[PDB]
Amino acid sequence: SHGGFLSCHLIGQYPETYSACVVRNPVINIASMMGSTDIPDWCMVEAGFSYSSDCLPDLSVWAAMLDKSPIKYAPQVKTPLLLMLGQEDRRVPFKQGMEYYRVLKARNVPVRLLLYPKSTHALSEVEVESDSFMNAVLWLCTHLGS
Amino acid sequence: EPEEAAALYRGLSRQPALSAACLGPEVTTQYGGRYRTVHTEWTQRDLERMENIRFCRQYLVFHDGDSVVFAGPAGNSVETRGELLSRESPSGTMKAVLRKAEEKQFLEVWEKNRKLKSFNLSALEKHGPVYEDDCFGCLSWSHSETHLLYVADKKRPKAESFFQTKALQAIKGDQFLFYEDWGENMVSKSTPVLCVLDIESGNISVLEGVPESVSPGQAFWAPGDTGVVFVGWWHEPFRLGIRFCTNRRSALYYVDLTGGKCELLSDESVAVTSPRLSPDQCRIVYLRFPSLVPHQQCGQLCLYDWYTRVTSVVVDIVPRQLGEDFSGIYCSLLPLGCWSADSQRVVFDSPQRSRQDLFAVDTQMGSVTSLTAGGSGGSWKLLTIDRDLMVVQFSTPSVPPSLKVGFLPPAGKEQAVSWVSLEEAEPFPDISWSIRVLQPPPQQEHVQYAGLDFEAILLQPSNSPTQVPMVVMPHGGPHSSFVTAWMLFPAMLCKMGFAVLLVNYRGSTGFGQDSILSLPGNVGHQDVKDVQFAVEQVLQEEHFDAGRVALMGGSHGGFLSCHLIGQYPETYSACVVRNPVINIASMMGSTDIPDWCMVEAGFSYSSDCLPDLSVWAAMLDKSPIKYAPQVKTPLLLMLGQEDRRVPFKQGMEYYRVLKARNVPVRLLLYPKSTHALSEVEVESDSFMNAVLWLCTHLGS
Amino acid sequence: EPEEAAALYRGLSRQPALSAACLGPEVTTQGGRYRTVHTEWTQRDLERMENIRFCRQYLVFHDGDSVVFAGPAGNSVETRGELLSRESPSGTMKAVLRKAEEKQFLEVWEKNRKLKSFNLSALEKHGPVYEDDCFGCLSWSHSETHLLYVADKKRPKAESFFQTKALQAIKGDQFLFYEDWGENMVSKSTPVLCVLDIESGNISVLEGVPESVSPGQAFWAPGDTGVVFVGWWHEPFRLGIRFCTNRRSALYYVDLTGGKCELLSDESVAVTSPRLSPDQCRIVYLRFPSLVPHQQCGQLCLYDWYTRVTSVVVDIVPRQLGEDFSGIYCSLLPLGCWSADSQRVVFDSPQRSRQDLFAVDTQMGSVTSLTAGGSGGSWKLLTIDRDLMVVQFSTPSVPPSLKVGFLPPAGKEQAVSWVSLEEAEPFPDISWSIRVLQPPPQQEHVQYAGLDFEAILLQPSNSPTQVPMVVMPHGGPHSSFVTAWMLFPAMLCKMGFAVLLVNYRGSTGFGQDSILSLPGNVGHQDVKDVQFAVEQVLQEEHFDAGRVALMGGSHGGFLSCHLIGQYPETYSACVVRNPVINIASMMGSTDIPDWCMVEAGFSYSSDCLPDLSVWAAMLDKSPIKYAPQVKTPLLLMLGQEDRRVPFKQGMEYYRVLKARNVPVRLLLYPKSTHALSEVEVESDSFMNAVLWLCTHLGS
Amino acid sequence: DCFGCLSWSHSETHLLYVADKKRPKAESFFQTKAL
Amino acid sequence: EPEEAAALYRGLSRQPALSAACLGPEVTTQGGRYRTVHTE
Repeated sequence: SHGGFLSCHLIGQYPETYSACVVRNPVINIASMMGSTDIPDWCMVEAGFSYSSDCLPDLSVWAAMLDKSPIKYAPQVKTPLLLMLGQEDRRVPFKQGMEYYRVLKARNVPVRLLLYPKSTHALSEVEVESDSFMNAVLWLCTHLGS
Repeated sequence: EPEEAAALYRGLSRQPALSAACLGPEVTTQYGGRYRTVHTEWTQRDLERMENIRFCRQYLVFHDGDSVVFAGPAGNSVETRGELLSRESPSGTMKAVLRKAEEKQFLEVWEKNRKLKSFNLSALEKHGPVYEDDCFGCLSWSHSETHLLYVADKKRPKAESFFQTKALQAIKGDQFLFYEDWGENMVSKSTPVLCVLDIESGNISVLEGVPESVSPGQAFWAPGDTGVVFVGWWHEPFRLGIRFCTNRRSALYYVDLTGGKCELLSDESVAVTSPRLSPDQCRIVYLRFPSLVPHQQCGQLCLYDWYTRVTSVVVDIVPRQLGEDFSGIYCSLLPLGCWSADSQRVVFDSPQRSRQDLFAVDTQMGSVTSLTAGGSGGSWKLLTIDRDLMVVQFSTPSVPPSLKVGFLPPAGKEQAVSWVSLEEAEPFPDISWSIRVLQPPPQQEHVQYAGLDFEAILLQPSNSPTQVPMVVMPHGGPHSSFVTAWMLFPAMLCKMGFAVLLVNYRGSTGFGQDSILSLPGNVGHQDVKDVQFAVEQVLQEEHFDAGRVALMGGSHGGFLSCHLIGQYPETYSACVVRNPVINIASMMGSTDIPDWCMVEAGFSYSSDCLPDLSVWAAMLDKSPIKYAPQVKTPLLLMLGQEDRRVPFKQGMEYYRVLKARNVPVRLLLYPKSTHALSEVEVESDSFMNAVLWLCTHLGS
Repeated sequence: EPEEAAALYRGLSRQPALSAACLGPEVTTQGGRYRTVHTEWTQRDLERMENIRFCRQYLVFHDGDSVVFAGPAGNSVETRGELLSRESPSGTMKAVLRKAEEKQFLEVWEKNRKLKSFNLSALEKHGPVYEDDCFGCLSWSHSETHLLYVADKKRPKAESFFQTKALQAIKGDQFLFYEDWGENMVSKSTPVLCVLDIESGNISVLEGVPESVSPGQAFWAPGDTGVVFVGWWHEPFRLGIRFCTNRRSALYYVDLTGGKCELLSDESVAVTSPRLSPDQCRIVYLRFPSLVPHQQCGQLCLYDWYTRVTSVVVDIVPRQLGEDFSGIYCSLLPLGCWSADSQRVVFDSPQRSRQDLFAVDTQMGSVTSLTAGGSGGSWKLLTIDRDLMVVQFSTPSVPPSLKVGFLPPAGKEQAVSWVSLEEAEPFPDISWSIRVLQPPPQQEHVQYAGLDFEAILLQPSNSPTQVPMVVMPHGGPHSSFVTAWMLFPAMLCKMGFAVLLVNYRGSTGFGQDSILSLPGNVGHQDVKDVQFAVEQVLQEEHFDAGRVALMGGSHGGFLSCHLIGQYPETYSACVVRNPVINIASMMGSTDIPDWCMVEAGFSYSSDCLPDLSVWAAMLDKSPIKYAPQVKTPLLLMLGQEDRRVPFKQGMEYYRVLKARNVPVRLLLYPKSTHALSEVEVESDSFMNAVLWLCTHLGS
Repeated sequence: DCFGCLSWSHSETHLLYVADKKRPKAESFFQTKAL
Repeated sequence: EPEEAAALYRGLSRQPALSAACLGPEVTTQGGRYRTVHTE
């Protein structure tokens, strides 16, 4: 999630350092995630603005949010990526990872997407947790080695 | 009273609606004279179990040459259940029905009074579920009546988990992969394929030769049963919604049964649709759209000669108005039977201003003749034509749909057509409807296109009392129109004492190509002023209370209503919207048609698009959430969870803003509903809630 | 090979069967006239393993006295959910009842739309609606403003003693015993008559029915002043009415306002099927004078509504009346039987081994046969309305067909012209014949002398000296084999077998004297009759006497057990379904205990107690006595959920045979009744039987 | 964890917990009644 | 009254019934020893 956030920055700004990446429910666009989320005050505080009940869009606020999003460095990514998302997520919508996947796919870079029809932010089910861990292990073993 | 309105809604909802009609084989008698049978399918709403029921009816037509001597019923209505597809043989002896009865799908062949064959498609394990939608689904008979052709979902490899236990060829870890679907109302419809079934031996074959980057649909057998001609839709780099959009890349392909590469029968740079074969199996006619910017526009009628392999244009784009009765082709789908007996004329229908008429075009020399001109109005619709016998339906705002048959006269006398009724409908004599033409003032006139005007439809009670409340509603689209057809809700509102206004602003279909290309770029400040001008002009007529005006909308109508109540707070006293668009900027990321917002905002859409700060500024300027603080009108909201076109978070943001502003609002949320809100229970609930909301704030 | 047999069965089971037919309203043109015929068909579908029902419609052009043209007017439309259906007398509206947990809805249709729909479950006025033929009905009022039907009576709510309630049901009566009517009538204890008002939707249950009777087959009285119904006595006990006509019944008439009912017939006998005249002045019904046999000759009784006089039209035929009539053996009259003149009644009944159509004049009391002559065949009257008759025809070589005709005036009814509507493709490799057999004087009955019987023989037409034969006697024991279309005898004749159908003494269609002969001495007379028939058939030098098998069911299984017990070396194989093995043990557990007493020769009474002589006679009649001498292969097929004949009889027979080390194969179907009518179990049983016969005899 | 609890009284005669609030019953306009 | 009988039956049925019992392994301490009994 938020670590995935950091991950989406790390391959964006330092393309040649890392050889693989695995993220779960990342944050891609802060500006879009503001409207469809259960904690809108997380966006303002992290971006540097003060949250209030009466809040309306502003061009400066939108510019600040779009400056810090990891989707800005998307065209420079060249690392293989594995995405894992769940539909029934209220903390972070699954459309952020979908937008990142679309942008990367349009650039012809390897990427693998997994989508769980009934899963929350935690992905805390015995079947899905084991499946995701096995997929991550196989991906890391394949792209790096034994 | 709520009980009075519930009884009124129950009475108006029992009118059946016609779905399809077909003509049977011709039978001659020993004494003399011939007759035919017409099979019609109707649908109705039943509130006792809250379901849509479908039934079939038969009619009998006695004709002597080129005139209809007699017409009557031939039985009772028979209710059917669980029938997906049906197609009668070209000769008429056999009928193929695809039905569902966990659930499984069966393909059945009927001849006379017995069922010859039945095939279980699930057990044979050759493909997936069969497509039954209009855009892809089809069921075609071979010219020898020995094979069947349909479209089915492609089969996916089996999958399993890493920890599955086996008793002592499925790939492991791939059971949660992502497969893209086509969008709204097309869930889990990733990739279709063409399947051919042999009636004699019951063998299913999946054709090979379709390009790997296209999806096939609307396939039909080539002349001589040598191959299959289909329409391929491009699905790379990713798919876009096709529910109400005709601007998706397409091409015409012809493939062989043996295999090999597929040929191209049309240009691949534009969109084509609806290929129809001539009864003499020598020519093909189809619809071609020259641009991909708008989601609805004028089309062209293209002709392809099979043996000569030369393509020509029959009907071309109409800029403003060609003649006094024709304005262009705005129908995406041609009727299943359109060719005449001579195989030289094509019969179709398309809106013309606020009407809908039937047109016939000569293929040898492009000339369009209107079959139904003059009169007060009405909306005709063609259902089928076979051996110069046309079956049509007719309705107005005052009468429910009817049924009629007629004979197409020879060339040069097509204006004189005699219609014989088959099933009349009882009219409502207390509803009056009229058409008013409106000219925009010079200040709000487009620079590129000048002289354009629009119009509206006014529904008022005949029993005139000095104070009549009004309800104003603009259409969705934004490339769509109101024709003078039968609409349930405007009829119900006019029976409670209201007067209804239906505005067709600039940008609607049926007025020419120049009206289509005017709304792109400038959305949110041109049509709003047009609607306001219409409302202001109508109020000059007496017996209209200016203090009681309500507003109704949906989707793009919700967009217009949000803009109207944000810009003119004091005019309207109540507003009802369904699934509105509130923030264009946020809707860009989460939607199945991302090109719509870009095109409407004035920016060209391209793949691999990147956000730009200039683009976001323009999008936020046209959104109706900008005028949210200065809103003081009671509002009713209606939303659905399972909506792929317009997410339900937009209405929630608007609701939160208005709630923080301490403004009386009401929110109704349907846990399982798409953009249509078409389920009987939810539709009745929403209509009843809207009626009870409008009566309280305005009056009885 | 099993594949060939499966393919042949799949081919033969593709023939649809006709269920009902009705005539629509008359339409005139500017000056020919025509009308429509609506027919209901049913068929077996092995892919879904279900019986499918569909509707078809035909079109008839007539000049008034003759049929000019007739042809189809559409395609076949499959329906699902309809239980009852009835068209208005004028033909405008139609009333349907359908099920869709599941609930029942009553729908009223007009033209191309559904006028009304009522949810009978929600009103909570009665229970489920009766859809059977015994009690079920659906009648329109003459004014076409009310509807009448029969529904289960409502029971008080029940509750347990330990029930928790949030901070009018009796506690402890949720497990009481309610007596049902018997086989195929589970949870059908007591019905009531319900009237529905279409205009307002009210439902009212009539009052005035006697508390000791069950009403059924009700129809509106002339003038819509009341309801005329048939009451069945259900005290002290309830006896099964399935395939039984010897049940006490009476005709009653009750007003709508609510009052004491009246009697329109004698209460000491059985009556059935009241039918009202088109001019609403006369009623005809079937009367059975005795309650000893379960099937017998009836008589036609006429009642005049205004003069209140009862008379007899058709009387009981002892042996034979004329040469074409032998009495009335049909329990149910057709829904439309009266002619336009309201002076003649048309019905169908079996005569010897063939079924024919008869017209009877109400005044003169003379019976005329419309379909006399010819080689054979079975006719069945589906409907008559305004002198237009829709009938069905079939033989052992052809599947059922459909025909229409006009009833000619009085005195010229022999010349009837039939116009075909839907022909059926014949099978030209099947030959069928009728052979008349006279019993020898040694086994001739004492009271009745000169009685003979006859059999039906099916053989391949193409003659190739070694042809296996299969013998099957009918059930009943008061039932008959007619020359109609039967699926299994046709299947057997296509595999090289020759089938013999035996109608022994005691079967219907031969007179009242033949029926009364079998009571009192069942077990030795019919066995000897069947054996004599088999020997006489085998006398000809065309069949192989070494290879003879047999089939049976219910009473046929009883006869087959007796035959293999008494003549062990004659037959090489045997297939039996739901047999009767021990009458004495059957007495305790059965829904028709009077059958055992009547067949054994003792009068049945409600106050019945065991006696040693009665049990000794019952054990003497039973075939279990001859079990130790059986040496033939045997196949048993039983249904666990059977009320008519418990499967413990077949189990005891199986155990006795198993202890003796004789080959035997047993199949038990857990959820099937006495009929074994489900598609899956029926196909499985037929395939098992044909494979067993092929294995133990040959190809 | 945030809302849920189960508490014993000191006298050990009463129990305290937290439960969802009850909402009024609702129905549709076209509902048939057992009259 | 039915209520009194129902209450008395509810009171009398509260008594449990012993289905099974078994003995566990022996444990010694630094110097008594003990063991456990598991009852169903």
